[PDB]
Amino acid sequence: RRKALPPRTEKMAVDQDWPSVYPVAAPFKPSAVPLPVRMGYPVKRGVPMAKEGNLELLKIPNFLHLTPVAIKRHCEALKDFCTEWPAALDSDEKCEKHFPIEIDTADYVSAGPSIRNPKARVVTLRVKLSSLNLDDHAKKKLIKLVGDRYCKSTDVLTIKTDRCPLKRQNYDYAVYLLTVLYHESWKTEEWEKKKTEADMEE
Amino acid sequence: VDVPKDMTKPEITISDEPDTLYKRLSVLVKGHDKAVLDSYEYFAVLAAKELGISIKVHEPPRKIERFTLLKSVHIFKKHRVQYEMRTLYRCLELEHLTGSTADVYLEYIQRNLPEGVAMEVTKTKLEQLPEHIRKPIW
Amino acid sequence: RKNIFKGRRLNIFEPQAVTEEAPETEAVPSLWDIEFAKQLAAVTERPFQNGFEEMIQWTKEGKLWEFPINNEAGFDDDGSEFHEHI
Amino acid sequence: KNRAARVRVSKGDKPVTYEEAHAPHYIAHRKGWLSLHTGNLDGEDHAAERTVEDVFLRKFMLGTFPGCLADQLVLKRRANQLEICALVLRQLPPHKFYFLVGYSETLLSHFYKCPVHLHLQTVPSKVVYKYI
Amino acid sequence: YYVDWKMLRDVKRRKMAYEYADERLRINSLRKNTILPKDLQEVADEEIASLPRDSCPVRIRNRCVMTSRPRGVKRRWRLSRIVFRHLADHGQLSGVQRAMW
Amino acid sequence: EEVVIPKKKTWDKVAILQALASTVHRDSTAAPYVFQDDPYLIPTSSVESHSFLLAKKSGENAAKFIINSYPKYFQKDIAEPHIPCLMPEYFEPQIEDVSEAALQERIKLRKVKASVDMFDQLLQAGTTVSLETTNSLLDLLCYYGNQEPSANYNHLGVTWRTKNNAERIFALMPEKNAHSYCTMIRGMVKHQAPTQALNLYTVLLNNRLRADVYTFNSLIEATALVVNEKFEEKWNNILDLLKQMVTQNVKPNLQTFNTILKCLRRFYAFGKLPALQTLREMKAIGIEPSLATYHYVIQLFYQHESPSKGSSLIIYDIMNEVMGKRFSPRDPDDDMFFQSAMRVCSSLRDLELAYQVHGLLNTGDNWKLIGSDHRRNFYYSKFFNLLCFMEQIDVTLKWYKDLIPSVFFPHSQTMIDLLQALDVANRLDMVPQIWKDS
Ligand SMILES: [Mg+2]
Ligand SMILES: [Mg+2]
Ligand SMILES: [Mg+2]
Repeated sequence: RRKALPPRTEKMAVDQDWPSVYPVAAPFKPSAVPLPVRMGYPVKRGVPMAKEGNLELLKIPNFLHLTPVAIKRHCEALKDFCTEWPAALDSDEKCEKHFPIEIDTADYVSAGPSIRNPKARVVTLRVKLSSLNLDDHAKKKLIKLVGDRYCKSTDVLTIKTDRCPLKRQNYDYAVYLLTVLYHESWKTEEWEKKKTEADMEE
Repeated sequence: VDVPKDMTKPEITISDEPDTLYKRLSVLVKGHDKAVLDSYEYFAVLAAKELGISIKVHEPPRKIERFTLLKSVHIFKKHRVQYEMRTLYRCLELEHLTGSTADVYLEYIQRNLPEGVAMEVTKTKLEQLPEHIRKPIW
Repeated sequence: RKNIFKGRRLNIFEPQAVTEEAPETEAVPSLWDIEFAKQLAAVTERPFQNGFEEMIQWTKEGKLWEFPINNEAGFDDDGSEFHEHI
Repeated sequence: KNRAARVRVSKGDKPVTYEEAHAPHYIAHRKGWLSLHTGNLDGEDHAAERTVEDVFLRKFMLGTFPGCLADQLVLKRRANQLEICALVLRQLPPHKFYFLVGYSETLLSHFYKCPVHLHLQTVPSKVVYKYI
Repeated sequence: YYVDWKMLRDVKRRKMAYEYADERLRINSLRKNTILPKDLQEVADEEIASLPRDSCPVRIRNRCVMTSRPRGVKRRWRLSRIVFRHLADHGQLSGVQRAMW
Repeated sequence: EEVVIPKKKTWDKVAILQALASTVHRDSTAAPYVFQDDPYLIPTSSVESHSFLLAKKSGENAAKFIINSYPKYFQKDIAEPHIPCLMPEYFEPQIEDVSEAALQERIKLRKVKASVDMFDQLLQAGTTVSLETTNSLLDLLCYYGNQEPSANYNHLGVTWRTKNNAERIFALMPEKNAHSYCTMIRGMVKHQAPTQALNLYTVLLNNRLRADVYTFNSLIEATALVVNEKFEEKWNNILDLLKQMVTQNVKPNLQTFNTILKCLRRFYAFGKLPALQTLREMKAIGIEPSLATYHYVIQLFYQHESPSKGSSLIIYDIMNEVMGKRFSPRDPDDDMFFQSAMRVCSSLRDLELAYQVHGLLNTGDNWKLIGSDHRRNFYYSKFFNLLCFMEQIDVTLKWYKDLIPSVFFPHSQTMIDLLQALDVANRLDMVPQIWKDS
């Protein structure tokens, strides 16, 4: 009947480039790996099983396709698709000076036929109040208006939005809250003069 | 000796839209086996160094989930068999990463993700004030 | 010593400077043009020669995800801004 | 006496493979998990759908390749693609193996709406770890 | 065929609940609010009780998807306690191991 | 400001993999990726490759038959985002009512018997039918000859029949436009019935309706095949059609010139000079010749002649012109150029010429135009034999390892040529290894 051909390990060159053999992630093929590798708990007086017909070497997620020789070759080709970070934004303090708004977003990757994660719609917008144009009266009203979202020690304002289904709608809604909270802190309405001496922050 | 001459054909159209600047990018990989995550960190660090990212790697504390089930299929409630699911963590922080460099690094990282792990990315995009706030409107 | 592309030609057809300005692509597709597309593509396509080549064909076909992953891909929610929800 | 997924001692004439020779309490100590996926992590959803799909493949692969299957399957789930690794005996002609590989890849891909990879390793007989 | 007649009844019950899920929610909103007049709430109670019996969320029963055991079912895997051990002891579930500490 | 925001880079979602695909080349010892890497399933000969691969292809058809046979077992969807390429398809008409809208469904689903039966009922019902739909129905019937296409499961002589539905419906047409005549002429020429096509063209001229590009493509082939006159009479008719084409202001496509060169292969001597005239016309018009265009040129000039002085001039000019070019598919016969180019190199025994042919094949994605499996085996058969004696055995062995068995399985005669190279090179120590590889 049909016979078994000798494995290609014998015909493998000594100095051949490994990444050409495994371009993508593939399971451990005993014939395609020149390395004699043994794993499995040995018998009372014996040696661990060979690399042919062994399931223990098949369960493991191999890293033969990410060899350090291949990593340098892979990454260097990707260097075209990049742009440098501006040198003037070296210190983190300067980043706040030139960009006072930071926005946190999350993306989730999981194994399955679906990518829809309801936890990926959250948007966290944090603004340092010292970089805005609030007056003495306007800043005091904004703190009294936003409530617990403002930290008195770090002077940071955190706005978290979850109602919009998409991250782009939440991002547009989050920035909408920031601008309407600022245009409202400057409207000294008539009833504001009815301040009580127990409501004063100082 | 015989090789396909010039088998490379990608295009990178440089448009006029300003690129998106990310203050800091956080990657949190979670898995069941430490050895896979230990090797995956080395792959991520080696690729990050070559691109010039200056990343920092730290290990968040692990958490263990336990639950108890009955042993036999009838009576015998004084004998239990327990089980345990272990999720080990590993976080890779990225700082001062541009939007264009972010896209390639993440997709290269995601495609080589092992089957037994998953990850979450927290991107801290930075930008200037809104037009209404910047432009003086009372 | 004479190049085959240099010499007498047929002067019946004038040299056309430009092609059709407005192609009629938004009309009834002729059956033979569709058959021409099948014949031209079938000869060009070959069985997958490498793992990477199988990924790019799948990615165009939609079998595989578009990395980097965004969990809202393919779901634009009828293209409605946040106002129709608030 | 515990009896979960164990093969009892009967003289020294019954072959046992590596998977069957270890008690269930040796899991994550001497032998790994036959399937790996994200569903059973800490803060991940969609764990029941993966389990039922896993059981179906244990029953489909066992029936598609009658007698020629060596031991349990290994299922790896990366991105949205499903990889199935099997050990198959030298029973059917190679023409039938490629027929079943082509049949399995197309049927499962159109059933679970996800790409399927089917990798086979052929062995002359069942691998024996103890006894015999 | 589902594994048992009881399992078949649950599928019909879940299907009926889904059809009348939104209609029940709208009517149940009137009952659970005290600002509407009491006369309208009494009429709402008549209508909500006139809906088919099977279209009730409380009547939904969580069983095992394999053996349909009415109790002893983990909600995460939707499996009976016996079947869960059968799959976990063979190593067929990822990340599940015998607890030792 | 002291900060300048750099401009973003935009790329397609598949270009990132092609960047990585460039780094990895083909593997010498690896079997083709289509087949399993297991030794028991690795093909051992070129005979096995056709048997193994077609077995897998039958598997896909076998599974798709089950999917289409029982659609209700695959309607469940858990794919997010949706994948329309995995849902089951439908071939039976989704609308069982008698209406024009339902009639179009049967036309687009490659159904002929259902369409013709329904069209007759529509005509008997008295409802009007659009001319374009009538033309579309004719195109489906004309192409298959009022027959069904090739499905999974349910040469000599004129396939066209006088008693055919295509002529019957055409006469019944109340209004006949240019396209209706154009599609009828093409079908007649395709089915080896050019006598009726030429007669219809005369009627087309009387109607003062201009013919499209494809009509003149079929007419040129039709005129030569109808009669068996001499070349001079045929050439006058060929030039006559071209003059008529200019009158209607019709620009020929690439395929118009390719079929002329293919038909001129019969006149292996008298057609040499006229062939060059057509090639120069293609450059003047602007249509860049494809691989198929050069394929017919070299074969026409290549005959069983000892001097081959003309053929050598033909190939040398072409290769310099084609040097450093990446070719896109533009002709159904583009795959036959590489095999035919190697045939010329076999007789000329020019290793340097073959390397230019082989170097062109390895540039970019031009390797996909090699042809079928037997064409690939034949292309490497002639090329490898040239590598034996025309080059030193040290480099011949390197090509032997790379080309075999990764690309093709050697023939028995090819092994003989390798043995001759070893004997001439005064090296018999490799003979035991050759037998092992044999
Ligand atoms: Mg029963
Ligand atoms: Mg009450
Ligand atoms: Mg209850």
